[PDB]
Order: sequence, then structure tokens, then C-alpha cells
Amino acid sequence: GAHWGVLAGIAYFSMVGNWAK
Repeated sequence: GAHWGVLAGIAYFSMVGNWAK
């Protein structure tokens, strides 16, 4: 299904994107 092992960084960066502001 979802390859989080290689996409876990995407979810991490998405939060940093919301966090940065």
C-alpha cells in the first residue's frame, strides 16, 4: 500500500511546512 518507509520524510516535511508558516 503506502511506502511510508521512504515516504515518512514527506509526512515529516509536510508538518515542518505547516510549522514554518
